[PDB]
Amino acid sequence: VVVVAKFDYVAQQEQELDIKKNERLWLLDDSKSWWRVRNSMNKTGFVPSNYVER
Amino acid sequence: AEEVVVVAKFDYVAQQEQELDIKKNERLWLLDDSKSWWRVRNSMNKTGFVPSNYVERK
Repeated sequence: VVVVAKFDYVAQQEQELDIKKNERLWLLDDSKSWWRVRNSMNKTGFVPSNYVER
Repeated sequence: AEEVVVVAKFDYVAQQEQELDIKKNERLWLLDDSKSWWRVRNSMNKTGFVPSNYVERK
């Protein structure tokens, strides 16, 4: 699935991707949602949203 | 402030440095809550995460 950047996104962490408006992007996992989480040793990263519950 | 404690349903093995290894039943803090991210690749074959509202299927 090719998608298109609607707007500029300036990465606010080294863990995010910078994209330019109109940029052609390849959407990689059947458009699955990821969430950003932090563990008890203060490490942060993305996990697929379906792997956690409140 | 907007950080809720969530529990891992399953083990997850990180496939990129920006992802996080987690264990089933591990307690984690969910950040930027409401914020759904998509894993994308650009024309320079860099893969990374962007907020879902910044992209669309045309």
